Amino acid sequence: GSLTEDGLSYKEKFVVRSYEVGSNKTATVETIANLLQEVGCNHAQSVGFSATTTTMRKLHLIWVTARMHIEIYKYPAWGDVVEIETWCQSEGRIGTRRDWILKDSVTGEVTGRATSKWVMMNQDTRRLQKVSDDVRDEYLVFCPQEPRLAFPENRSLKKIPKLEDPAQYSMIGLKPRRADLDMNQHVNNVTYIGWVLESIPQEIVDTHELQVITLDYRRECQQDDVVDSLTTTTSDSQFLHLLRLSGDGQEINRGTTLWRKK
Amino acid sequence: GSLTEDGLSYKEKFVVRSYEVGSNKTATVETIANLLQEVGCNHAQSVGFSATTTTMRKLHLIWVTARMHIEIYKYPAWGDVVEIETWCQSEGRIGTRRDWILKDSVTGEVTGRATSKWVMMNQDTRRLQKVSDDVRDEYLVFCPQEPRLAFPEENNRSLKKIPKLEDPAQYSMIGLKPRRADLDMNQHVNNVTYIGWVLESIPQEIVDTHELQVITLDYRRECQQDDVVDSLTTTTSNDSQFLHLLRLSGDGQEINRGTTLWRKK
Ligand SMILES: CN(C)S(=O)(=O)c1cn[nH]c1
Ligand SMILES: CN(C)S(=O)(=O)c1cn[nH]c1
Repeated sequence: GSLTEDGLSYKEKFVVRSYEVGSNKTATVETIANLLQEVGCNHAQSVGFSATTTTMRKLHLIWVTARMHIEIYKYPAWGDVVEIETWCQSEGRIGTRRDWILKDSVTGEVTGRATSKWVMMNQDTRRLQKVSDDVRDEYLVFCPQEPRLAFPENRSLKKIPKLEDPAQYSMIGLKPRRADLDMNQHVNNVTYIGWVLESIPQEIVDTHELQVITLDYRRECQQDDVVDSLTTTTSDSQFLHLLRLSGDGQEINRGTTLWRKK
Repeated sequence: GSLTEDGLSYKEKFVVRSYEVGSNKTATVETIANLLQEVGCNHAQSVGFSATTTTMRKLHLIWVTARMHIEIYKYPAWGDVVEIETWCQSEGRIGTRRDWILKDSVTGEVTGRATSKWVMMNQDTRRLQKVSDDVRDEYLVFCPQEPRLAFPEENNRSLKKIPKLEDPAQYSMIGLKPRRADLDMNQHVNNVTYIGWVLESIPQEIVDTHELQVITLDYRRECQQDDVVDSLTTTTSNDSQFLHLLRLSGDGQEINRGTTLWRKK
């Protein structure tokens, strides 16, 4: 992996592994999501980050994902090489955005694209706050200043409603194991993708390919929490999703998926 | 990755990823186990398998893991490059063995080693059978003929007998269910998920103050996609040892048994 010539974006190549593929011998959406996180982390490292800036560490501030949107045209096959380009952009005082472009290394064609919105919050109180000018001049030097959108047109900005009971489908009692946690003992965001997809019926997974997924992150699931995954068909096939705590029903995530017939 | 010069073993390098590490910023045992599987799969592909031979595919036969033994001296850090060498050996008509050696690419020192015993089984009936001459002659050309053991020692931990944990267990984690990410390309539960499930009943305080040095797992039965498992652990012991058992949540049918050895950080 390396920063591009202008130092305003980062590229990395990955060879798809045997345990990273599903029944179609192609990478799952969770493997793609993991690769997006890995390339984002390598970009932050290459430009001297933790991605907390120097003023953020003093103030105990962190970037947290508010929304993630992924669109896949072709899932790479086991053994294929995928190239991913990522970059960040400031969204004024609202927060920041990280975008990605996925390409087949052999053909050079765009096989997927993703976008994510991040907000600043105090690490301890979990309270959101606007982006200060001091904590903006430090990260703007690593971002392109003219607009550069992975989704210029679109589905990434759609409003997501709250699923109403009764749900058409459900998977209950979902619990994270130690492998679902990151280096800071927080549940990895890719686990929420898996949990959302668990309530899609197996027949849909067997006859369709996931083309679009949009997730809004509302609250974190702790290590000792138990989650219920709820899905209702809103339609290609479209679904409305909701993850909530198994007991009191407190919302953790909401989302939408769009699936195409194979 | 590539076969070595003699074509009797295979090496591959991996750079440890951010999501592959735990609290110490080092690879978890599940990441190591995943890498062992990946290098084994690349070795079979390099020598023409897909690891069923031509006679095996004709008779609906497959290799299945009976026992897995891993010993880790140093877990690689996030960003470190680890080199893994793997090879197979015939164990007469009993079955086959796949061994691995893990090294730090920078220092060249052995940071870990693993061994696994595989048995031949009919894919549909799940009935075991001894290795015939026709199958043996097809895979022996890809194996070193003189002994090559990752665990040579005459009284090593890889060959120890594992007893069945007796109720009541000291610790337990109940209601464990596999999700779609725990399945392989053939919709079977990945063996690395059983490692995770075994480790779930180790108390968090032990995980926080110790590093896992050795893990031995005996595979008895496969967990289906709609099965629910209970993970049971009892301390048997500067070092801590545990006896483990995974069984079906309902009738208590055994799926796996194992042992772990942990050392103080
Ligand atoms: C791709 N998603 C899983 S995400 O946008 O939540 C993300 C990206 N880097 N870290 C989290
Ligand atoms: C390392 N283990 C998880 S294993 O020995 O069960 C194995 C190795 N390749 N496939 C399974």
